[PDB]
Amino acid sequence: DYPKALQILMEGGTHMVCTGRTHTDRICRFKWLCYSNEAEEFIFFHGNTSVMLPNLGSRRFQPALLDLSTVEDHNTQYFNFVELPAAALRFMPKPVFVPDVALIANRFNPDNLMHVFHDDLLPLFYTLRQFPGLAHEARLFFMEGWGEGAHFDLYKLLSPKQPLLRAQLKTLGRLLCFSHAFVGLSKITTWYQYGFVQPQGPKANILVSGNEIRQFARFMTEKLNVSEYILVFSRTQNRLILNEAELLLALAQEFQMKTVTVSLEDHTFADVVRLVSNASMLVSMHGAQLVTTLFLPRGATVVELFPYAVNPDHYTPYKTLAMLPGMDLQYVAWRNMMPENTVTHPERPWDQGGITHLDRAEQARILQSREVPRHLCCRNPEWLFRIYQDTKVDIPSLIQTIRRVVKGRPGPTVGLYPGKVREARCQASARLTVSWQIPWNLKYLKVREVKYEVWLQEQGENTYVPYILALQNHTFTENIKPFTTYLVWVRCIFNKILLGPFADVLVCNT
Amino acid sequence: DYPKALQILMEGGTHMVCTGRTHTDRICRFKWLCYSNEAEEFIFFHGNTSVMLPNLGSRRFQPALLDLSTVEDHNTQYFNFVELPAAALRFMPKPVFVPDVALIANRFNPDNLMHVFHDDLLPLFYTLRQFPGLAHEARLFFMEGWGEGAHFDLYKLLSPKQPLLRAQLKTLGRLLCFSHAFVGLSKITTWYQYGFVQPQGPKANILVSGNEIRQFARFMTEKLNVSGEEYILVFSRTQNRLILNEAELLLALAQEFQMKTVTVSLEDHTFADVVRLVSNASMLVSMHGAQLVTTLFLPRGATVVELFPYAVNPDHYTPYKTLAMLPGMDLQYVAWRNMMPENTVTHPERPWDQGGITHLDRAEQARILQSREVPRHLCCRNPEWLFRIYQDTKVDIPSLIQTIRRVVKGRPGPVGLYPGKVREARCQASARLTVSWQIPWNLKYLKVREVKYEVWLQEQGENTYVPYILALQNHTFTENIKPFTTYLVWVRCIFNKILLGPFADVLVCNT
Amino acid sequence: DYPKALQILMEGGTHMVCTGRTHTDRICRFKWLCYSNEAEEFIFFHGNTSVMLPNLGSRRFQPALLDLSTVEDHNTQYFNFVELPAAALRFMPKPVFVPDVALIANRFNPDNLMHVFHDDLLPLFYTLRQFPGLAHEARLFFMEGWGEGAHFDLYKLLSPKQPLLRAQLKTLGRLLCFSHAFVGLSKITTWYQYGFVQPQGPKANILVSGNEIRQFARFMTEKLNVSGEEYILVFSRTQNRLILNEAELLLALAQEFQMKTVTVSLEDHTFADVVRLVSNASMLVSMHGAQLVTTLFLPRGATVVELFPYAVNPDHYTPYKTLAMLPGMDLQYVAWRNMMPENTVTHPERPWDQGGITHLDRAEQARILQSREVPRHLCCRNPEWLFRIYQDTKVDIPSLIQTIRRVVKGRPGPTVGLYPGKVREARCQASVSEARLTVSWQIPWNLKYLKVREVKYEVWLQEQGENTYVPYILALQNHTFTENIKPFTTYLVWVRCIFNKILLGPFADVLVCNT
Amino acid sequence: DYPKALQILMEGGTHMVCTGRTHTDRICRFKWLCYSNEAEEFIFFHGNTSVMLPNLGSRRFQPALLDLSTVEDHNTQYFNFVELPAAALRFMPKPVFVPDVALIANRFNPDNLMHVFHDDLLPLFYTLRQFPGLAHEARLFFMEGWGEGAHFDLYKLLSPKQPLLRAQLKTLGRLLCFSHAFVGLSKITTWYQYGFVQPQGPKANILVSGNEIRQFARFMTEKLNVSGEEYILVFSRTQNRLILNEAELLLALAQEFQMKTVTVSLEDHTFADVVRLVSNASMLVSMHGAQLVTTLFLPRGATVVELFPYAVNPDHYTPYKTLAMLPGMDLQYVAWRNMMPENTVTHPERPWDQGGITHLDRAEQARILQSREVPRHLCCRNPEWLFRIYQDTKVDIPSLIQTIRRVVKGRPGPGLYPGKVREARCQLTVSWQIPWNLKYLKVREVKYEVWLQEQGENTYVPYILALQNHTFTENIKPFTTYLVWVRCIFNKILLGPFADVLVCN
Ligand SMILES: [Cl-]
Ligand SMILES: [Cl-]
Ligand SMILES: [Cl-]
Ligand SMILES: [Cl-]
Repeated sequence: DYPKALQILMEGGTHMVCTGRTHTDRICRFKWLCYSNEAEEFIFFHGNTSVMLPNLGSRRFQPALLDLSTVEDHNTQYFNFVELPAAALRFMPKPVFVPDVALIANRFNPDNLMHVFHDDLLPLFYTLRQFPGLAHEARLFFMEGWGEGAHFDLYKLLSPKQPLLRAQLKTLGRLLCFSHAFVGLSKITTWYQYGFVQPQGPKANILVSGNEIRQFARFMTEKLNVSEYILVFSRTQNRLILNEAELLLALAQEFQMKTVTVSLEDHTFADVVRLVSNASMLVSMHGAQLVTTLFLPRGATVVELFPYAVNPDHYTPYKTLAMLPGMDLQYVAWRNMMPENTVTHPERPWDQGGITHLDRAEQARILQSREVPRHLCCRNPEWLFRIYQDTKVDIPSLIQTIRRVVKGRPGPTVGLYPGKVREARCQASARLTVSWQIPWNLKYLKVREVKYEVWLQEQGENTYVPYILALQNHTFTENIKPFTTYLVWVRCIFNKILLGPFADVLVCNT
Repeated sequence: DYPKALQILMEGGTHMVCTGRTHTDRICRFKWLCYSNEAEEFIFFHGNTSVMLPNLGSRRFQPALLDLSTVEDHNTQYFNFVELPAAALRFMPKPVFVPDVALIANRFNPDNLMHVFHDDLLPLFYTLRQFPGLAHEARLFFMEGWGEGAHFDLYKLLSPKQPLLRAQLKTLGRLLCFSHAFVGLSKITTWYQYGFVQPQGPKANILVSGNEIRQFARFMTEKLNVSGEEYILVFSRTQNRLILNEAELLLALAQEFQMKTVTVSLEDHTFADVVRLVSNASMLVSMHGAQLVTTLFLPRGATVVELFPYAVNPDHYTPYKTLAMLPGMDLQYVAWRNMMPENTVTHPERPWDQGGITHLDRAEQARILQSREVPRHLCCRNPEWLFRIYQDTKVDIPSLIQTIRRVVKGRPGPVGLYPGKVREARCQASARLTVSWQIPWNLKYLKVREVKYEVWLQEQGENTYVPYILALQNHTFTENIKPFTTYLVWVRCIFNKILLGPFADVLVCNT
Repeated sequence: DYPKALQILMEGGTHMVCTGRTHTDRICRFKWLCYSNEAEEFIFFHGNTSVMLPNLGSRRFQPALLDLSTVEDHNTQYFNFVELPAAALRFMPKPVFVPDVALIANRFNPDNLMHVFHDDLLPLFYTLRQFPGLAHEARLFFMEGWGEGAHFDLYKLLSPKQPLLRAQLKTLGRLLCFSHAFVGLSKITTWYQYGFVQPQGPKANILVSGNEIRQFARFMTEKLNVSGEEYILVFSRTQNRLILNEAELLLALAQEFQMKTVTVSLEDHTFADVVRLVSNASMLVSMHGAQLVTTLFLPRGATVVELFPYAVNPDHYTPYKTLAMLPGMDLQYVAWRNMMPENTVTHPERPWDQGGITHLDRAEQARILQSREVPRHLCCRNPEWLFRIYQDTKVDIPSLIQTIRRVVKGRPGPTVGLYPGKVREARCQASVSEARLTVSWQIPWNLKYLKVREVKYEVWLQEQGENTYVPYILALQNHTFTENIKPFTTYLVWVRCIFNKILLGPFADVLVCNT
Repeated sequence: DYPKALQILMEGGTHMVCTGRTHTDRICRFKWLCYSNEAEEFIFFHGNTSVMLPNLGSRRFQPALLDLSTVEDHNTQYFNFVELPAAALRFMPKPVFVPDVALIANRFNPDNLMHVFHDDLLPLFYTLRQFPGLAHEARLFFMEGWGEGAHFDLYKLLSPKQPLLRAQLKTLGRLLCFSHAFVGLSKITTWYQYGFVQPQGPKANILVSGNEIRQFARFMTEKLNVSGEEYILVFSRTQNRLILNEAELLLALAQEFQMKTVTVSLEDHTFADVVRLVSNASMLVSMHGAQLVTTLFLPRGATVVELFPYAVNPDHYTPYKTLAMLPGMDLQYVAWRNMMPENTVTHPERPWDQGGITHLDRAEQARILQSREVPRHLCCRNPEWLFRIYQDTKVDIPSLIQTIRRVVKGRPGPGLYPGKVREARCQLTVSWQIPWNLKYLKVREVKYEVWLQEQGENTYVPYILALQNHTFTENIKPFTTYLVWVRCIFNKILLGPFADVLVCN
């Protein structure tokens, strides 16, 4: 009923329970959270059942309750509400109730394919799957206040319900109340930051592997109803490969493989995914189209071309993605280092990398610069000048660079850690004997190389002495002193690089 | 079906999606998470749908994926699993499937009422309410490996399903798989830390208010079927940590406050009776101890009087003080300290766990008996703390009554909203800087006693800000304002001196 | 059959299996061990079943296989045999077979009641009870070559079979063979040595308690057909070593201790009467001598008052003191010494063997009469010892009563003494700002079923490397060491339980503990 | 009856009477000795007939009352009880009574044939025969807490009653009481010590001869129902410690000693078959190992040939040498040592218990492979000893045959002391009658040793005479006192006892 709902709200109030310690990792589950289209402001109504966990009091504004976006820009990211007593509904319009459960988020830039996938789609995908029901029942509300933008068709693949924008809320009524709303997006799937504080680069601690990216890739291919060769990403407008035709022959010749071109302009996104999905190698100028890297099969190679004066190590979103553990991709960066081979466009508008709007002394400085200096966001004019350059690729130079990584023809465990060693014993005679059972999970496992690392510290000292043994039982003779206390740590190693957990330390007396 | 479930698991694998940046704030939602009773070890099975978000690789063991307990003791807190390929189920016993959705947690100390409420019940209550369904459908699994303990009846009030302990899992089969399990507990409702690293005291950043405590109190009263004549309630103890002069105190209080006085006891009353009595008490008097956690059931306006024995400094032991003084709890708190050794009775001949000291060297016993105040200390079983906390106490009535009266003038017994942003902030420079703004939107529907505006003025470049508290929506800055300069201007609304609202978008103003 | 037995022996041979590492503690079980009365020599016959365990080869003669007596005099004590092939019986007389199982021992001095009980009866009693059957079936053979002597009636109480002496063996035939013989006597029940090597005194390591003495006492009372009004019993002597003032002493004692007083005498009473009287006496007063060995018949709680004549130091002559003060005997012991020469009567004109001295140099006679204390000495019949021990004595009653009263305050007359088990499940544990070592244990298993007045625990604490132990007596099962405990050190911790200060239990396995 | 037994115990108590001065040589006869399966502890109940001889008080724990094992390892060896008043049975479970007489002992290692025979079977055999009845009536209780182990069939040959292990006691009830139990084992039949304190080797003073070993051998053959054509018997091994050239050795021996040659194997034969074969062998050839303890079954006159692998020194490992050379065993013993490294095969990759060394630091592995002789060592599983003892061996036939031939010239195959001299007279002229037992005896060489000490000095002057009468002239001084001892000697080495000293002036 409406008169039922309106009383639940009028006496009960808003109910907020959020997971996370800080605003950076917070996702809030609300009941009877309301939105004034007049005020353009979310509303928490204090009633007699009303709960606000966390209760930050005035730290709610330092800087905000929640991040609506994954992109830490100190602006679109922030969600906050404004407080009223539920009583005050009497002096206010009649609420319109949103009945179906909502996920309320912000899109940083729904015109850019990298932003769309990295910032929005992968987060939305796994944020929905954090809370039971949401995935198949939730309607997305985008409150940042952009239109559908160039890639809305992709957003629409996440819920089976039509997402709403802020513009569309204005029409629905002057006062909206969500019966059940989640607000915020996990940042767990992010790997890159666009340089708001220090210059752009990979996140310090990446918590997503290839596996979880591929599982999202599977879902997106199937929802695009789309289920050997080198694939070259073309651009028709700007940031061109001036010698496309030469490159297509050179690659075909060098790698003994068919070569296709694909274009975001000239193909449905479904076609792009169909083509990227079975490509053995993907060649592209640095740009948003390379985020389709996440659709490449295991074994494929990414070749990223950078124009004159743009240093590949300063611009590593697609490098970072390709080199994630479990992505099983190879990555090559090639840099145009020959000024004869670049075409600049200084007469263009400022937003397309033009420089005629600047002092003549700055224009000079920019044209003399052989490398774009490191910089903060956003729209740095030297970065734009260079990134909107058209490029003649030096084929011999490209092929050398690819060949340093791809020896032979390009194209096609899960990586389990061991358990603790069990029942670690030690024993003296000066001889120290240490023994242990295999880790429990090893019993049900075939692993090529299985070693045990044993650390030996004389209590008092900080010197550790490592040993890699193959057997479950070893007797230390060398450097072992009588009437001494030894601390002994032990861990199992799969295939040299998968280090398992250490068992409880052993105290051993000689 | 079983053969259905077993295939979903055998080819699909375990699916893990967790909220939170570190192991400290992580709660994980699992599908087809399994537990070997042989190995005493949770199992993640890698299949072809299997997801592990976060994927920490080897940082999963530094120190763990999750905290199972709210109590950061670096031991019971830690949840981890061991990895297999789903394939490997063929070489392994037949799974037993837990069909109903599970919440898997650890209890720090289910024998202590403070630990039970603070560490377990309030966290369980609000962790369940984080995820849709869980509250009314979830079966709790306690993996720490205690028995029911003294307060299991209270745990049982949270789910309508019988909670299971680790001992009971062993019987169910050699290999358990949860179709749907949440693991971990929010620490958001905690207000105290028991001194594992630095000495015990309140959490530095408490994120729970009286509102959220009371809403949990309502739920627990209703589940205990328990819902002119006002009274003072005195918590008695029959075993140890006695008030030697109970009868004297009951008369003194009655006389001083003109109010009936009842005693209640955890030993001599069902917990439902305790809550019935605490629920309508105008004042609650108790020696420091777990029984005082029932403070959270007191009505708005009531007073807590906490008595500390000889050599125990109230400010070193503040769990019940912290709870009573939480914003929106609307309780008053008094600490009284026994300062007179003639009024204490020590018990040094008792077992170590009841504060005895005869188990120590003779020189330590001396040191302890000579000590006039328990020195600050880390967890846990500090022998001087136990010696003093298990003292019986003759309360100096005149001293108690004076102490209460410094806080409770008259008879004991029966807002909080922040402003919005100021709107449409304008500035204008004629050197004179004029700044103006509309009231915050929510002020329109609000009656607040004192409403001020704070204006910060920063010359762009400098880190000097210059604050001003105005009453009016319009001010003109005169001296100190330089011509041909850029000023940044922040503005926020303040309710009743202490409720600081958010700052509006900065203004850039040029002179 | 005889022709059966004779073949078993003629082809089979002697069979010897003995318990013990040395001749001092050896008891041998023989089959077809033989004795030539002509040669005065035991014979081991090597046949085709014949066994000799131990096989000492030539160490059999260094000095002997076995001790026949408990008394280490290096002579009567020794048992040995001589070897022949069983074949050689053909060139030798017809064996006479002893059919019943034998115990073959030597008696050191069967004319002396102390020697009889200490050396022979208590050993025979418990040696018989070492081997199943023997007690009720064994005939004793005494090979030392004394007659019955003054106390044969007592020997006869041990087996229900008439013991045989060496004299009687000579008649039986020129060649005897025991079908089944035990040889030797346990020394386990001995508490005294008569000073063959160093001067007489208690054995250094006594392995018998009151319990095992009393159980032998019970047996001997029952075999003697003997089992407000409490009394003091005074052992009199009619011949020598007299109390000259008996009548005075009997009144003085009666008066002082408010108790009837009886006299008893080995000469004037059947041994059964002596035991009847000693068995219920609250106090036993006697001159030092063999009659005081009847001390072993006193009830729990009684007091022994031993009188020594002039110049005899009680601490030099402690067989009856040692017996009375054995654990579990629960007797009190008083020694009184005649200190006043006016109160002794010497007898220097008697034969040398009864303490006479006229057979010595006149300078030695002088030296002996001038001597105020018999100097310590070796066995046997030292002439100063005999001169003084055969003295008659007027007892100084005031002096005696003072001496008794130092021990018997109030009226004279009326645990088992169990050791604890190991402490169990001994744990230890450290802290991490200052070093604290916690040690705990469960009570010993047997404590569960036991009420003991004082129960303490002794804990020894050794820093590994040092030899310094540091002891502690605790009352509780759980202690935390703070003092002198160093961080980053290894401590060895021993723990034992103590009942009533003096019953020290076994140590548990050592704990290694790290700080 | 049960209610009879229970009263005898409840009022009477435990009764203990033991033979021996120390714990090393003690055997105890108990009545109403009890065992708590809960406490894992024997119980002495003090009643009113109760006897405890010896009463060591607190020396009962220094270190123990008794040795349960013959093997002095300071652990399995020790038997002790815990004391209660018989009264306390009221607060305790209902006793289960063992009615038949018991012998309670510990087995050191019932998986090893040498340990089984040397430590357990021979001791049990002669311990039972120390006390009348026991042999034919006793049930053995093994409290060490091993299973039956590989040789239980042999233990079962001693009593006619099924021996019990500690595991099986737990089932019988919470509280067991033996009506009649002997506890401990004679060490009198032991000849070897396995090196717990000083390195392994023969006991310094061996108190058992071949006679007593053979009498035990006869008993064990009869209980195994096993009782021109002569032969050499070679002990083969299938698993480890192999003779790599068995076939060559069997032909060489056959040809050299003109004699059939059989192989036997503990794996491929019932122990009864092994004894059947060893019992009539003229020569027994084996690698050093437990199988050679079957030496005690060889006939009088047979030869034992013990082969030691590379770097194992025969003189450091002498249990079978010691056994073979016991007086009255009438065996010949040959030790051969593999001296040639080309003729050994090591197995360092095997598990540690089969002589592997891959579990050690790399510098120890080096040290071990460089070593030409296993250094002397204490018990137990020394890794160099194991490395070498699990070697397979190609036997140098010429070298072996040389070694055997130093002792067996021709074909292989098939001790009384005197009495005292009597009536010793002196006058320096000294005379004596023959020892009594000499009258009934034919001895090849019969000499007399006379010691001559001038009273005061400690110088003795020995003389070996053939006649019963001699006159000393040399170094004899007038107006002196001489002490004269005299003993008879059979065949140079059997020294008889000395007669009573003579004083001669
Ligand atoms: Cl779902
Ligand atoms: Cl709900
Ligand atoms: Cl008997
Ligand atoms: Cl027999």
